[PDB]
Amino acid sequence: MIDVMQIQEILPHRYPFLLVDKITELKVKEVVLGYKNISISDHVFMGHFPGHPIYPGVLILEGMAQTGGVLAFESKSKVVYFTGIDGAKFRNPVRPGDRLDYEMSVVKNRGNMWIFKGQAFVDGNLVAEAELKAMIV
Amino acid sequence: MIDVMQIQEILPHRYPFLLVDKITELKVKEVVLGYKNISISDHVFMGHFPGHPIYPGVLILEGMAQTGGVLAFESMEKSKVVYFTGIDGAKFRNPVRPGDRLDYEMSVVKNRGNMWIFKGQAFVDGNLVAEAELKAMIV
Amino acid sequence: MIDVMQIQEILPHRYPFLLVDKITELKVKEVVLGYKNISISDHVFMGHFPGHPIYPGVLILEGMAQTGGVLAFESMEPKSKVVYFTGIDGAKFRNPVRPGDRLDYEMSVVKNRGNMWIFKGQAFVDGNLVAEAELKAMIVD
Amino acid sequence: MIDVMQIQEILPHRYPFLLVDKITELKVKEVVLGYKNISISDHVFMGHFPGHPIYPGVLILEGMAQTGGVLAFESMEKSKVVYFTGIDGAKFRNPVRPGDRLDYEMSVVKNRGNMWIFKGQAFVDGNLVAEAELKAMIVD
Amino acid sequence: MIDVMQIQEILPHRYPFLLVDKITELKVKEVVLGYKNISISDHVFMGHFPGHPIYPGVLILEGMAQTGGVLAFESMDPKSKVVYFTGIDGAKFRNPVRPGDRLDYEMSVVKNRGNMWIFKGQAFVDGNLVAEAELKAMIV
Amino acid sequence: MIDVMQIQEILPHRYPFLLVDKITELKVKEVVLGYKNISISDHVFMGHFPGHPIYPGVLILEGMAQTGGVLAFESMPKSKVVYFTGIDGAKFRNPVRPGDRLDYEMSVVKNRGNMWIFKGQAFVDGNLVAEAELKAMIVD
Repeated sequence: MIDVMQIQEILPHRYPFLLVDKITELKVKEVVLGYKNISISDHVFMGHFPGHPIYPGVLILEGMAQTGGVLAFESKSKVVYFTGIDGAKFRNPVRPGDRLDYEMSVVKNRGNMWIFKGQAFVDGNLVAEAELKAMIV
Repeated sequence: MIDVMQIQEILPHRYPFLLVDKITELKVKEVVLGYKNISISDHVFMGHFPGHPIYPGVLILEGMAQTGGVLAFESMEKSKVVYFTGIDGAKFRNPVRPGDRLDYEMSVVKNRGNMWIFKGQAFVDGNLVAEAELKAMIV
Repeated sequence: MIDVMQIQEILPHRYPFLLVDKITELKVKEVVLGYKNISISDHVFMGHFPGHPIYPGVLILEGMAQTGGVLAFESMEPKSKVVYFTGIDGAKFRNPVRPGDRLDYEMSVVKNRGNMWIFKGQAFVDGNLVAEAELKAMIVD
Repeated sequence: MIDVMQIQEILPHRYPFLLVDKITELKVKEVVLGYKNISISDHVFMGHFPGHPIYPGVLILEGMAQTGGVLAFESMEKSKVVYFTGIDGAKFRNPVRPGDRLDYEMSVVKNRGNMWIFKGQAFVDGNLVAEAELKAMIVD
Repeated sequence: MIDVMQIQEILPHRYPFLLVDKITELKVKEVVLGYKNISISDHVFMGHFPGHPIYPGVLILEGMAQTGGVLAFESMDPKSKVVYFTGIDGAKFRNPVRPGDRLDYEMSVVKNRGNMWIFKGQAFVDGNLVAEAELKAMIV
Repeated sequence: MIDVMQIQEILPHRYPFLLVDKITELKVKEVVLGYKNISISDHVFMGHFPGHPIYPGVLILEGMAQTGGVLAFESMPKSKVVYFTGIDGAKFRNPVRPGDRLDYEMSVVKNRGNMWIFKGQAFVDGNLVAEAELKAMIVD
């Protein structure tokens, strides 16, 4: 498991595009679990619907991708490029107050290429899912 | 189970100074429970310590205050204002960090006409992180 | 066709998550062309790589999506319906998009069935494909 | 008698949570005077009241605290941290508005090894706007 | 004698491009005095020189312009029109403006002809000229 | 020819006050061409007119100035600063709006030791939208 300053020692992403607050579980070459707290203190809600705050779907995918990034990196001067997303589905809205849980499993690993099954939850409710393809450089 | 759209119907506070994400429990004239999610997506961490994100204690107080605002407002048999004129015995126990759910508890210790006194506490996973008594008014 | 103030009349999106600056072409029920100007004035580059500004791929998807929104809202038989994108498929990122780039969106309708829309989307910079995806949307009241 | 950059040369606080613009007077182990310019160019007013800009009281406290931080750090003779662990008898008098120069005054009432107790006051044109007793720790 | 809330009843400008905090004096068709508080709370310092906060000269010109806007709007007998600044001449920048400074604007009418206004503008800190320019405007 | 991280090695300006995205042509001691992409992603539109995004004229001047900065820095062999002390005959023609590419053009009309005079013009699809004469000096 891994806190945000540690994440930041691994991923190059910084505010305002760092979308993982904490990694709770990490099994090398296998699976990673982490989350992002969602709050109206978040600048996105200013414009992702005045009077109706909804966490943008595409940012959930980015959060998944970033969590997968750390899993990749743990399995460190080089880069993790996500070149593909497939079968992405959004289920329910994510709102201020939700803890957005990310789950990322390795489906395939071949030299420098990684394929993940990713899912996002809020209170055990699936909200998003997708298969992400990554490359390392 | 009272969300931000509805909190903003009650408080005039807006982003970037709305410090309550949800109110979970509200017993009129008595107690209010609510919380804020703490995330690195919060601009305060940009400056409240590069390479060392810590939620500023003073904002915990303000969140407490805002929660108490809601209780105050939702307890008048509309348009008045809730002015917090005092804070006492404020104590900061442990750091609040990105990833924490910051839980507020505000109980009314005294109420007389338009004056309210609150016992306030903030928690993360059942761990006291802040406390204070808050004095409020009405217009 | 449509400038930013007009898009804002159709789309509910506002800054900081309005990712279309202009719609240049719009043929109802068929195809929409629009773009976003990419500049270091953009807050994303603060954190999407200090000393290495790269436009986040996921945001290119959302710009495609917002363009397609406009097309949909212009494409049935009133207003306040909402257009929810429920799926994205075969999304591919080709080349980095950088400050200075005009990011060109193209969205064509591949299927339309009552309240369901399916788009082929592509984004370009000087005629170079940078991203593509199939977007599924549901338009509901 | 010090300016913003020198201040950053001392506190680790940065924008958008650096609430002191300038320190006007500094007597070691004794008292510190500094101020913050208040302007609608400040992000806080966007949300601390659409159509009614009021500088949040708690930010006045933090500005006092930061000023006291400098005084604490200046009584050295490097790298330690200044933790404010308590605030008491904090009272807010008048609203602080865009256009105000917010004057901080911080005196040491007690000093005990690594613990400091300050009387803090904030002014706008010589009008008391806030006050409190601030308790500070100071560790490696 | 006019503050921010009132300023905004007149100017359409909003944060983060509202560069007047207060108007201290206004004599119709003649002169306007107002100012902006400069503080590191201001986002411009983030990038107008990390480790060296300098208030951009062009923003001083804009603040002058905005203050003249108020004077123009106030001196007029319809109601809602717009004040378009079409020109700036002999603009000179003298001294740096830094966090902590009160930036004083002064705008005098040198010419007025129907819907055209020409202003002599000056900006000060502590009575030191920091910028000046002649600004031409048109009401629409 | 000069990309945005090249600009930043040269200019000290950073976001949110770096107003050049690219330099397309640079002839030493003669002329520089570069541009800025204008988008509603830009925070200025938040406040430079709710419901009516218009790129502030004074910021066009600053973009011109920054572009001329690079030219100057590229045309003499160390580190020093480029201070713009004057702007003259500045004229604003048409509004600049989200979606426009804002084209800068800076020619040297005079050069004497440490002093530069530029003729500057800004274009959007070949239409002049602003122009001015910029005076600059180079210091420690």
